[PDB]
Amino acid sequence: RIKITELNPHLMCVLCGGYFIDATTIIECLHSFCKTCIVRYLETSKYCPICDVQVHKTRPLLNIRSDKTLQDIVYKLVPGLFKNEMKRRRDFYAAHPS
Amino acid sequence: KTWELSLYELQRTPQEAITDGLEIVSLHSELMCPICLDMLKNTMTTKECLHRFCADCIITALRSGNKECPTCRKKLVSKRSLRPDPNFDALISKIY
Ligand SMILES: [Zn+2]
Ligand SMILES: [Zn+2]
Ligand SMILES: [Zn+2]
Ligand SMILES: [Zn+2]
Repeated sequence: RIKITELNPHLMCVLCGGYFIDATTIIECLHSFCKTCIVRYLETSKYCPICDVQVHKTRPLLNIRSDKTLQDIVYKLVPGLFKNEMKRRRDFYAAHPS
Repeated sequence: KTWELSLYELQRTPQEAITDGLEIVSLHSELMCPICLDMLKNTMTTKECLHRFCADCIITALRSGNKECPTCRKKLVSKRSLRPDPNFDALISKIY
């Protein structure tokens, strides 16, 4: 037994202020973000949003990795989060067919 | 990857925090070192593959002359292929 508010700092993306969705980690410093957050951010910076360390000399996307273990932890610990995110995706696609 | 965002991804919005006192009560295949099959201590993380190991365990594997990642067998040149993961340790401190 643990208070979720005690865990939140370790499960949350600073770029959106919410839980990690598709957690993605900068290999140089190991700070983690949602995939969409960090990809968009690195369009206009090559430095980590948190610690300012250079992600890559020129092509910062080379130096990020999907962090499956971290995301797995997130979805296992945060009640409702995975179901919620899965539903948002279905709802999106039902209103936006291909 | 190319890191291309899907139509859903391009418009997704945050998953907001749970800020009530909701307590939490399975995490073995995530907080466990695959070498000693014990819980991670002083987590070290491979840069290329993001595989986590106890500092002492991975340093030991590398020192034996096996320069492969124990989890995925990717080449590891040295301990400079590894970063400390204090933020993983911190999570483990609170949960256990
Ligand atoms: Zn985010
Ligand atoms: Zn950083
Ligand atoms: Zn170990
Ligand atoms: Zn590996």
